[PDB]
Amino acid sequence: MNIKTVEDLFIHLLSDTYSAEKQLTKALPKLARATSNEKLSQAFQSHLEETQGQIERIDQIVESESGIKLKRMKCVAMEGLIEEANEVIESTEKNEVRDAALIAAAQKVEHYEIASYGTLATLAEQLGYSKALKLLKETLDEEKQTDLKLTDLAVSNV
Amino acid sequence: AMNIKTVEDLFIHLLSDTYSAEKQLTKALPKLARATSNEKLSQAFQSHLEETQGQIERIDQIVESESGIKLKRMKCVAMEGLIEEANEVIESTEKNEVRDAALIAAAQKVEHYEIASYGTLATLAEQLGYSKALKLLKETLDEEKQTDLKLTDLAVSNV
Ligand SMILES: [Mg+2]
Ligand SMILES: [Mg+2]
Ligand SMILES: [Mg+2]
Ligand SMILES: [Mg+2]
Repeated sequence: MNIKTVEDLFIHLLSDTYSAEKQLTKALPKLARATSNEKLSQAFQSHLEETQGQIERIDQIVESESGIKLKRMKCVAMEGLIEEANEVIESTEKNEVRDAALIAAAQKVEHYEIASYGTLATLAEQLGYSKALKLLKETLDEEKQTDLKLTDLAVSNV
Repeated sequence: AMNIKTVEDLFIHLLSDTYSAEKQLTKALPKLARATSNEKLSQAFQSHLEETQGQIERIDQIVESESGIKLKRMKCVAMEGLIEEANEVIESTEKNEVRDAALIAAAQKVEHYEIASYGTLATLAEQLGYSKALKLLKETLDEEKQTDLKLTDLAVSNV
């Protein structure tokens, strides 16, 4: 993290979010397998497909602006969120308690992303990145809908 | 490490995690308030501290409201990492609007970690029939969403 300008901050956070999404796609298959509820399992599989589209949006964002260039880095916060989900799996039997706990872990993941994309959209707008702003808002709305979905599942987990 | 056999245990685990997260956050907020030269953001950080104080008191009230809600001493590692990131922001920037932007971002990741946690706690409280916890948790949740919104206002106002 070496950041002097708003443009450097945008690149830094976009690079972070990019790493977070790639990590999350690696983890989602196991989350889908670890759940006993098939509706929740399919929500994890749907969320994987959506995350693929979101990573594609980042590529398009990079293409859209000269001097947007991603840095290779590991998003450590996402790394820890994913490990906490894996600790849930390790600490439970495959039942409705695991399900409740996996939804909770995944909503922290989604909320980390909701924050990140909200910030990215604000900064894109500030920097005059019009195409990027459009694409970032598309992801942000999807992240919000996924979280809502997960809440509906947590509530009908009774 | 964690051991969760029942919905009751899960709720205790997460309540305990959140309680640690809030205590850690109060330790961090004073430095965040000093680290910004923008007065409005500085004020938001001091307001957030006083608000978090009241949120910890709600958790004590939640704990008194139901027997067999007993908190476990644990360190919330996610909040620890989010606070570490805010501190790295301070060391990696000059004291200016760029720092402010980056601190607001770090603080919104904190708020959203708490929005998620409280949303889950309110769900499980309802399921468990902890009526008093439910209203307390919903109150904190509402405040957390307002704080995130105030921070968005400041993010956009940093232009
Ligand atoms: Mg995503
Ligand atoms: Mg997501
Ligand atoms: Mg709080
Ligand atoms: Mg908070």
